[PDB]
Formats: sequence, C-alpha cells, structure tokens
Amino acid sequence: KSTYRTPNFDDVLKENNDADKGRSYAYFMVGAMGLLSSAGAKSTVETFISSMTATADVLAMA
Amino acid sequence: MAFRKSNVYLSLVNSYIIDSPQPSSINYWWNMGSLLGLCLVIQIVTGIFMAMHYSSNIELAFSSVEHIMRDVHNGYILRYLHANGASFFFMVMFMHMAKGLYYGSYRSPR
Amino acid sequence: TGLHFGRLSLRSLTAYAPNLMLWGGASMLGLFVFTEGWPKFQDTLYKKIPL
Amino acid sequence: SLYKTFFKRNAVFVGTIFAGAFVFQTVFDTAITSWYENHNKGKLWKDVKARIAA
Amino acid sequence: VTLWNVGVIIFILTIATAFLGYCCVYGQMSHWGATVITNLFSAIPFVGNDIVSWLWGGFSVSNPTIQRFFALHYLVPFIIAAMVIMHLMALHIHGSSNPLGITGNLDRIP
Amino acid sequence: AEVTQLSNGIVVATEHNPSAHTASVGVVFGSGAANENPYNNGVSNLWKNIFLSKENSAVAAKEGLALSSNISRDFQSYIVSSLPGSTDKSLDFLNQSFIQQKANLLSSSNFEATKKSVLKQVQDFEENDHPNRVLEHLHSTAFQNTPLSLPTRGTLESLENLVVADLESFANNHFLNSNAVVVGTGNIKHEDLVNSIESKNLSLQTGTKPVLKKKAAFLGSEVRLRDDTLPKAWISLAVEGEPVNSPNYFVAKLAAQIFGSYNAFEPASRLQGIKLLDNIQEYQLCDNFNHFSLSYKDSGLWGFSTATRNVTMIDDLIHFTLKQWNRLTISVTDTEVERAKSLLKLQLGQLYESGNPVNDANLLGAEVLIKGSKLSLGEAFKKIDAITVKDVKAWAGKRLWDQDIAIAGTGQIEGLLDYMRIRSDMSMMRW
Amino acid sequence: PQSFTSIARIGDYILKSPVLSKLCVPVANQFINLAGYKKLGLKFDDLIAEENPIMQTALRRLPEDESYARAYRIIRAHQTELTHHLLPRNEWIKAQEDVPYLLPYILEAEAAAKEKDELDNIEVSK
Amino acid sequence: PQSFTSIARIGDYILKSPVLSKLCVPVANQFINLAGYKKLGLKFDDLIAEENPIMQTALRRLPEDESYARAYRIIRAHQTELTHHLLPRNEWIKAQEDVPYLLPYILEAEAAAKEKDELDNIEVSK
Ligand SMILES: CCCCCCCCCCC(=O)OC[C@H](COP(=O)(O)OC[C@H](O)COP(=O)(O)OC[C@@H](COC(=O)CC)OC(=O)CCC)OC(=O)CCCCCCCC
Ligand SMILES: CCCCCCCCCCCCCCCCCC(=O)OC[C@H](COP(=O)(O)OCCN)OC(=O)CCCCCCCCCCCCC
Ligand code: HEM
Ligand code: HEM
Ligand SMILES: COc1c(O)c(C)c(C/C=C(/C)CC/C=C(\C)CC/C=C(\C)CC/C=C(\C)CC/C=C(\C)CCC=C(C)C)c(O)c1OC
Ligand SMILES: CCCCCCCCCCCCCCCCCC(=O)O[C@H](COC(=O)CCCCCC)COP(=O)(O)OCCN
Repeated sequence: KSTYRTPNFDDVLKENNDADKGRSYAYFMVGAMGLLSSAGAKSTVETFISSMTATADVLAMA
Repeated sequence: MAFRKSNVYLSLVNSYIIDSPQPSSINYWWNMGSLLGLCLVIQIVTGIFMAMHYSSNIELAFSSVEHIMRDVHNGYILRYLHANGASFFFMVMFMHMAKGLYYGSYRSPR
Repeated sequence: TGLHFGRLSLRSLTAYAPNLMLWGGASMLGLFVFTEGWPKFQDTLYKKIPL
Repeated sequence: SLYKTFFKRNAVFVGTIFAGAFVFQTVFDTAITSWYENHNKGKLWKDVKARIAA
Repeated sequence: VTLWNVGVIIFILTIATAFLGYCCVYGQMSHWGATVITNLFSAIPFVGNDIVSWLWGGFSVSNPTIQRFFALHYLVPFIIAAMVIMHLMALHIHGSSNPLGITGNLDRIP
Repeated sequence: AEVTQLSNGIVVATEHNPSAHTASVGVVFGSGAANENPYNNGVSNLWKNIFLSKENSAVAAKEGLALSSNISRDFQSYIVSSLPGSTDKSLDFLNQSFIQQKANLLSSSNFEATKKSVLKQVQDFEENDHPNRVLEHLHSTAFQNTPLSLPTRGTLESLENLVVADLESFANNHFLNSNAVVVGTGNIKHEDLVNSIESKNLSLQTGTKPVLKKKAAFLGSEVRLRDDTLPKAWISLAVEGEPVNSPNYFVAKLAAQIFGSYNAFEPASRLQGIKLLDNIQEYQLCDNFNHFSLSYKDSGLWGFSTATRNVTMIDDLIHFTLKQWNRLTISVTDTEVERAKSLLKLQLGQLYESGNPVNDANLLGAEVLIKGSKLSLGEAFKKIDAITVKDVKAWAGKRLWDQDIAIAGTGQIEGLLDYMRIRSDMSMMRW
Repeated sequence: PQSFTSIARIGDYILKSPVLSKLCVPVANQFINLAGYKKLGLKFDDLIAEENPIMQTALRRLPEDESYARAYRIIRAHQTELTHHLLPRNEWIKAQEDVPYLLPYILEAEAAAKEKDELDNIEVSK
Repeated sequence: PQSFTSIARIGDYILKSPVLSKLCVPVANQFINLAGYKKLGLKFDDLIAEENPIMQTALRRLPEDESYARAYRIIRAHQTELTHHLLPRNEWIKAQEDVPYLLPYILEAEAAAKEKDELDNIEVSK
C-alpha cells in the first residue's frame, strides 16, 4: 500500500503530550541516578584513601 | 570533523565504546564481558592497598593478614571484597564461555 | 571597527562569563561534595545545621 | 517554566547534583544510625554502662 | 607538541620511581632523604600537616613508610610502560624529523 | 502599492499597477488539500487539470486568453489573463465555467483522458523528483493522522478510485461565495471590476462549508525510504514553528535567514557570512542546503533540507548544523542580526514586487481569505527593523532548545544515525 | 611563529634608514655566511617550515618550473649530509641566486587570512 | 563445514530408497517444526552462514528480485527477536514456500572449486 499512510501507534501513544510532561518525569530519574552515583563514588574513594592513615597500633604508641 | 574522531587518543575511545556498530538483537548474555573488566579493576585496586601492609615472610604472613583485619582502618572491607571478588570473577567467566559455546562464537571468522 | 580576541572572543568571554564561573564553579559546587570524610577542615563540614 | 531553570543547562544540574549529594550523606547517616541503635537498644554498651552505676 | 608533552610526564614518573626504590634499601642516606623530602609538603597552606602524616602512615619515617614505598615502586614502572605506548602512537602520525629541519617526504628508506 | 477590498455579497480585492502591460482576473477559494480525507486525496488536483484541458483552453485562446491554476494546502486558484483592454471577456469566460456550465467539462471522454494524464504526473514525481518528495514525507510524519499530512497532488492508490461523482460532491461543499475572493492585478482599475460584476448578478453558491473536526498536531517522528541504487542522500529536518497571524511570524523568518542557503559549485555562495560554512567546506560534507520557515492556518515548520554525496560523513553534517542552532539561545551576535534584516527585506521585495500579475493574484487572495486584509510592504519593513537580539533568544529558547524533531530521508542514508543521537544534539548541556 | 608581515615591517624600516643600514647590514652578511646553508646547495626559502596552512597555500601556487628545481635541491641536500661532506665550491649557491622566490606568495596568503578574521568578528556601525 | 555435495549424496540415497524414506522423513518433518525458524518469518537457506568464499559467490549470482526479498526477511527477524515476540500466525512461512532457492547456486560453485584443485595438483600421464 501507499507509503504516505503511516501504521497505527495508538496503543503506545500518550493522550496529552504536554511537551514538559515527558521532560519532567524522565529527566527527574536521570538526575536522581547521578545524585546517588556521585555520593556512592565518593564514599568509595574516601574509604580507600583512609586505609593509608595511621593504624590503631601506631596511634596507641603516640 | 568532530574532535573525538580527529584526535589520536580519543579516536580509539570513539571507535570502541561510542560509535561502534552493534547488532540490535543481542541479549543480556552479551553483558558478561564488561563485568569481567570491572572484576579485574576491583581485584587490582584492592590488592595494591593491602600490599602496603602485607609481609611475605613465612613467620609473618598469617599474622599480617590478621593485622589487616583488626588494625587497618576499613581493612576488613578490603579483604572480603577481595576474597569474594575472585569467586565472582570465576562465575562470570564460566557464563561467558558457555555463552560462546551455545551461540557458536568460536567458529570462523572468530 | 573590530573586536578584541586571540581566536576566542570577549564576545563569548562576557557571554561565557556568567557560565565560566558557574559551569567553571560547577567543580567546587563539587567541593561541597569532594572534600569530607576526613578531619581536614571540619570547621566547614558540619557548619550547616542540616549538617 | 520549570524545565528552563531546573535542568536547562547542566552547570545548573551537575552543581545541583554535586551540592545535593553532600547534604544527602549527612541526612542519610543520622537516620540509619538512629534506627540501628533503637532496634538493638538494651544490648549496647551505653545501656550496660548505665545499669552498673551503683 | 603532543609528543613532547607526554615525554614530560614520563620524566616526572621516572624521578618518582628512582626515589621510592632508594628508600627500600633503608641505609643512612635512604632514611634521612625521605625525611627532608616528605617534610617539604608541610609548607602547603592548611593541608600541609595532614598530607605528611598520611604519606608516612604515622608520625615519622617508620615501618608503614617502607612497606608502602616498596608496593608503589613495583607499580609505577608499569604506568611508565603505558606512557611509552602513548608516546609512540603520537610519533607514528607525523614521523620523525631530521637534522636539516626541512621536509623528509622526498627521500625515505624503510 | 495600495489594495482595496469591498463586500457587495461578493468579496472583491484589487491591486492596481499603471506600469503593467497585462491584466489578470480570477477567483481564489479557501479550501485545499487540508480539507480532504484519505479516500478522496487528489480531487483538487483533478479540478486543476479539467480547467486546463485542451477543449477548454482552445475556447480561451480564440479571444486572446491564457489560463492558470495552483493547488496548495490552504487554498486553490483559477486565473485568467488578458491584455489591459480586454478584461471584460475574462469575466465572461469565468462565468461559464464555475457559475454556469461545469457539466460540459465533466463529460466521459474528457474525464478519462484527464485522469490518465494525472496518474502519469504523480508516477514520474515519485520516481525522479527526490528533493520535493522527501519534503512531502516530512509533512506526512510530522502531522500524521491530521488534515495537514495529506499530499497536494494525491497518491496513486487514491487517485484510481475517483469517479465523476466525487468531483461534483467536492464542488457543492467548497466552491461557495462564503469561501471565495475575486481578485484583480496588473493594469485594472478597482471600480471597473466591481461594476462589471454588478452588471451580471453573479453568485457561485451561497455558503456554510463543512466544519473540519480535528486540529493540526505536531508529532516527533521519522520515516526512512532507503534506496542504495540512487547516487546521493536527500534529508529534511524540522521542528514545530509559527502559523500565520502569529506575533513571532517575522522573527522565525529572520532566524532562517541567518543560516540561509548554499551551493558548493557557485563561487560567491562560498563567501557568505555564515559561520556554519567554516565547518562544512573543510571536507565538503554537502552539495547544497536551504533553510525554510513555513506557515499555515494551524501550525508551521522550521528547519532545513540538504543533498550530499559524502555518504560516510553524514553524522558530522547533522551534528555541526544543530550546534549552530543552539547559538540562537546562548550566543548570537548583533552583526548576525543586522545582516539577516537586510537580506530578508530583499527576499520579501522580490516575492511581492515581481513582474508577473499571476503571482501577485495568488498572494493577495490567500492573505485576504485568512486575515481579512493585506499588510503593506512598508509596514512589514518597519516590523523587521524593530527586532532585537533579545527577541531571537526568547523565540529560540521556546521553539528550539530541547525540543522534538521530525526527520525524513531517502537514498544512501545508512550513515544517518538513530533518532536519539540526533534528538540529543538539540540541547548543548556542555553549558 | 613570528609573521612575515611583521618581519618586513621591521626590516624595511632598517633598510630605508641611512644610519641604521650601515651597522646592521654588514653584521647580517657575516651571519648568513657562517650559517652554511649555501654550501649544501640551498636557498633560504627552502629552510622555512611548511607544516601549516599559509605555507601549504604558497607552495600550491608556486610555478612548476620553480617547484621541480626546489625538490632537487632538497634531495641533493639530504644526500650531502648522510655522507658528512660538503659540495664542490663551484656548486655552491651564490649571492645573486639567493633571492626570495617564495616571499611574495606568502605575503598575499597572510593579508587574506587577516582580512577574513577581521570580518568574521566585526561589530556593526549603527 | 560439511560440504553440500556430501549432504545431498547422503540425502538422495535415503529418499530414493523405499524402506529408508518412511522412517527418517517423518522424523525430519517434526525436527523442522520444533526448530521454529518459520515462525520468525525465515526460510532455511537464510540461516546458512555466509562468511566464506563459496557463499559470497552464490549471493552475487542470486537474482535481485530474490535478493531484495531476502534482506527484508532478515531485518524483520532481528526486530521480532529484539521484542521477545513471535509474528502473527498468518505471516509464518508455509511448507510450500520453504524451498531451496540458493542450493543450485551453491552446488555449481563447489563443483568448480574442486575441479580447480584437482588441476592445480595433478601429475602427468607420460
Ligand atoms: C552476578 C552477576 C549477575 C548477573 C548475571 C546474570 C545476567 C545474565 C543472564 C541473562 C538473563 O538476562 O536471563 C535471561 C535468560 C534467557 O532469556 P533471554 O536471553 O532470551 O532474554 C533476555 C532479555 O533481554 C531480558 O530482559 P528484557 O528485555 O525482557 O527486559 C528488561 C528487564 C531487565 O531485567 C534485568 O535487569 C536482567 C539482568 O526488565 C526487568 O526485568 C524489570 C524488573 C521487573 O533466562 C533466564 O532468566 C535465566 C536466568 C539466569 C540463570 C543462569 C545463571 C545461574 C547461575
Ligand atoms: C571449561 C569451562 C566449561 C564452562 C561450563 C560452565 C557451566 C556453568 C555455567 C552456568 C551458565 C550456563 C547457562 C547457559 C548460558 C548459555 C546461553 C544460554 O543458554 O541462553 C540461551 C538459552 C535459550 O533460551 P532463550 O529463551 O533465551 O532463547 C534464546 C536463544 N535460543 O537461554 C537460557 O539461558 C536457558 C534458560 C536458563 C537455564 C538455566 C539453567 C541452569 C544453568 C546452569 C547454571 C549453573 C548450575 C545451576
Ligand atoms: C586477577 C586478579 C587477582 C585475583 C584473581 C586474586 C586472587 C586472590 C585470592 C583468591 C586470594 C586469597 C583470598 C583469601 O582467601 O584470603 C588472594 C590473596 C591476596 N592477594 Fe589477590 N588476586 C588478584 C590480584 C591481586 C593483586 C594485583 C594483588 C597485589 C597488588 C593482590 C594481593 C593479594 C594479597 C596481599 C593477598 C593476601 C591477603 C588476603 O588473603 O586477602 N591480589 N588473591
Ligand atoms: C622511557 C622513556 C622514553 C622512551 C622509551 C622514548 C622513546 C622514543 C623513541 C623510540 C623515539 C623515536 C626515535 C628517536 O627519536 O630517538 C622518541 C622520540 C622522541 N621523544 Fe622519546 N622516549 C622517552 C622519553 C622521552 C622524553 C623524556 C622526552 C622529552 C621530555 C621525549 C621526547 C621525544 C621527542 C620530542 C621525540 C621526537 C624527536 C624527533 O623526531 O626529532 N621522549 N622517543
Ligand atoms: C563489544 O563492545 C565493547 C564493550 O561493550 C566494552 C565494554 C569494551 C571495553 C571493555 C573492557 C573490558 C575495558 C578494558 C579494561 C581493562 C583492560 C582493565 C585494565 C586497567 C586496570 C585494571 C586499571 C589498573 C589501575 C591502576 C594502574 C591504578 C590503581 C592503583 C591506585 C589508584 C593506587 C594509587 C596510589 C595512591 C597512593 C593513591 C569494548 O572494548 C568493546 O568493544 C568494542
Ligand atoms: C589508570 C592508569 C592510566 C593508564 C591510561 C593512561 C591515560 C592517561 C591520560 C594521560 C593524558 C596525556 C595528556 C598529555 C598530552 C597533552 C597535550 C594534548 O593536547 O593531548 C591531549 C591528550 O589527552 C589524553 O591523552 C586523554 C585521552 C584519554 C586516553 C585514553 C587512551 C589531547 O587530547 P584530549 O582531548 O584527550 O585532552 C584535552 C581534553 N579536552
């Protein structure tokens, strides 16, 4: 059939597009995933960095 | 052209992890090879930080691993992440190899 | 008539000026985050009453 | 509207992500330590140290 | 220019490597050389006295100092080997120069 | 020039020019392809060719008359041209073709030969004219399931199932006096035209055309028609833009003039003050491009079309072009805004002050049908001269920054990447 | 990376000055003879570095009779150095022949690139 | 990497045998329906691996009407598996259509490569 007739997408389309309704709920999840990953990638770094500090039996002999 | 395509060092990154063409139908069994690259980074990093406190003499070796687990700050996290990390490294490799054995990835031209 | 620049212009230095200290200061908006867990500067870690 | 300032730039949003993660750690820790110590109250050392002060 | 800048990074990592290994001997020059060099980072404002106690692992050049200097000393030679690979890659795109300082594309031998 | 409208039951508009050596008289209707359904798509294109058929044109050529017609989305036109001292015959011919006797034209022999002629035009269009059929497919995916998606020529599948009764039904509902404007351009006085119409008691049909249920709605989408036997790639790309009777009508037109049009083989077109050309000419990514701002009764489109033979560097062309669009929100210079003011006035002067009275009759009738009057060219220049740098940034941050897109392509478009790699280039976020 | 427009700006002020052109020109003639490029069979404009767009433009526009002779002088020079010798004294470049054959093509490529930058970042009179 | 000449050598001995073709043909019909390539919209000759010269030769020589239809069946199949669904029951390949459209082009590419090797390493009668 003709290429100018588009197939049906009515089972996946949102009734009210509201340009900032897919722009608010999509980006809130991408921001939350970067907030938790910037806090998790920091507790990791400072956990390895603190192993190089003085140990328990060196502080006792201070 | 874009800078990621013209620079000598970024061109390799672009060709491998950005613009590399992939088949659309590959499933989650094709994700095990990236995990094995994370396993190797975990095992190497945690080992450098324990090696600063280790002693390899046969009369000092066992008691040095207990010194890591009692006196070193966050030392029990380093070791257990290391000892259990190697068991996870081998389990992902058995799944990687059994994948290639199922889908025929060993055949020509690979 | 002309404009001051060495192939990056004050055109996009003073238009980029609100940005290059905000986006440029987006990396010690990172120092809020980058620099605790240590007793380095606890004068400025726990000072906010949320903290 | 909301999107033109919440996340329009990402100097708006990598600074808000980073600044908001610093506040998250403190608030998150105090809430976990309060639930952990109250779930196991009576067994800790500070409770034992308050029962032998005769 | 990029080939010359990767070279300056190799030079920094090679001074570091040679210093750490001279301390693994723990002679009389090995102990007092680490004392006067690590105490130079005490003059950095507001973070000086905390990075020195973190390098030493205590309050002086002592046993944590020598055990971590040896483990870093095996590592850094393998970082140099990766800088050398990047160094050769930057030479292959334009090639070498010649003592006359003019183009060499008219007379080449393998 | 100066226009003059009246309403004696019939809306008569005129634009006199004493320097012209010809005169045009016609009628413009306020219905086009956007007032059709998918079953009768192409019925307005058949009325054009029935009016221009050989036995009708022979009757005109014996009195010194030439015929024309034009079909668009919002209007249709039927023009008669003559010498200045023969405009009374122009109206009589138009009387016995629309007001009376449009049944002699719809005979059996005249309808079959006309149909066969139209099926051959639309077939050669779909197989040889690649720039224009890719721009038609853009309207068809951007406005899908709305009236503004249908093509103006029709399709080969809907044209074959059209009979005479479909032509007569469409005329009873749309060729109405309530939906019509009588126009006159060239060397013709305004009062001589209206008195000629009053001396005849003309009336096409009374009024109340249909209602048109749905409105036009933009949808972000794509359609790809890959053909590896053709030697180029043709691509079009747009966002939602401004309709007519919008306040931002001339601001959108000015923003398209900033990037403009290009031809790689013309030497002077390589020297234009357009910053995008410093990126394209290094590796010669394209042969030509042109930026458009289209406007209809309900919606619009803003974007560009391109054709290229570098089928391995398509992604760099689309990337570099969309990074310049971002500058309209962030960093656009006062020099770029003053250049575009001057060239836009030259572009509008050539369109409205050409020599052809037939082109001026189509512009006048469409404007009077859609806002009641016609804006002067001296008033449009004053609006263009009052646009600032702040007005461009406000328009772009609403219409361009982080917004959905419509895409169409044909040819060797294997190198055209997925939707989301292109959608992401509409916001910088290195910022 | 000093521009040639600037070099000639300074040089033509020295040469058209009576008192300056008698203390710096004798000094500059001994500087060229001690350098020794004329003994390898080279003119000065062959020594200029050519890994930049203004010099790639000047070499495309050079006539081919002069371009073929330049490539032979450069090949002959690379070979005189692999052997650690100098050429015979009757094959040296003489002072009459040491002319700036490439300078005029360079100055017009520089004046056009500067004109373009002044127009690409201009502000308007209004 | 069993040759197709050998597969048909064995198969045509089974089919032209009365007693053998009634125990192995019913078994082979259930083997094809349990495999499930016909439900993705594929014929068997689409599944053959094509990273070798004898299969690259057969595909060049395939007519273009049959080549354009093969590429659509392969694209439709990658998309059906990507979604973890099967096609409708009226778009499945039927047994009449499951014909070896590529077998004859393969057998003539194999008979010519074998003829060449027998001549490249022949010994002479003299
Ligand atoms: C320590 C490391 C942990 C990760 C290791 C395992 C990860 C790889 C395992 C492969 C797998 O995913 O299992 C699928 C397998 C075969 O099936 P298949 O390849 O045809 O379909 C794949 C389709 O893309 C799913 O993904 P799907 O496309 O259906 O939807 C996305 C899915 C995301 O779920 C996941 O994250 C999976 C990791 O959505 C959700 O689940 C939302 C949550 C409600 O069928 C199975 O379920 C078998 C389970 C695995 C048993 C073997 C291992 C035991 C030792
Ligand atoms: C020398 C080295 C030897 C290495 C041998 C190591 C053996 C231990 C490895 C354990 C992992 C083995 C799992 C098999 C992975 C291969 C890929 C695979 O089987 O996936 C395809 C299979 C088919 O089912 P699908 O619906 O996904 O269809 C897609 C294609 N037909 O989809 C499936 O995954 C099938 C469903 C899941 C089966 C799970 C059964 C348990 C598998 C063993 C796990 C370990 C013991 C419990
Ligand atoms: C592929 C990478 C590695 C693997 C698979 C691996 C495996 C192991 C295993 C299984 C153990 C014994 C765990 C236990 O039961 O305690 C171990 C111990 C150890 N490894 Fe690793 N290792 C790896 C990398 C490294 C590296 C790079 C280092 C040094 C830089 C290192 C340093 C150590 C040390 C010090 C111990 C003794 C302490 C302990 O028992 O945890 N490892 N390794
Ligand atoms: C482990 C240390 C190094 C290794 C293995 C190495 C290796 C090489 C090699 C094989 C070459 C090509 C042959 C040659 O020009 O001799 C080269 C060239 C070069 N290297 Fe290094 N290099 C090292 C350190 C450095 C350093 C420290 C610098 C500068 C700070 C440097 C700067 C250069 C430059 C500029 C060239 C190009 C010279 C030319 O082509 O004329 N390299 N290097
Ligand atoms: C199929 O598509 C893919 C694909 O999906 C992927 C993921 C990849 C990439 C896959 C990988 C597995 C990446 C490869 C990773 C490695 C080879 C790991 C090697 C590097 C390391 C293990 C890091 C080593 C660490 C150090 C040298 C430093 C550690 C020590 C520290 C930080 C201590 C420093 C001292 C002090 C005092 C702070 C592909 O190449 C690819 O092909 C196109
Ligand atoms: C974890 C162990 C490390 C082993 C991996 C080595 C990676 C170290 C990076 C070293 C950076 C070297 C910079 C020196 C040259 C600077 C001059 C220059 O212009 O070159 C730089 C080279 O930069 C890089 O090498 C980083 C690319 C990642 C490498 C991935 C293989 C120009 O390229 P680049 O774009 O990356 O830098 C500017 C950023 N806008």
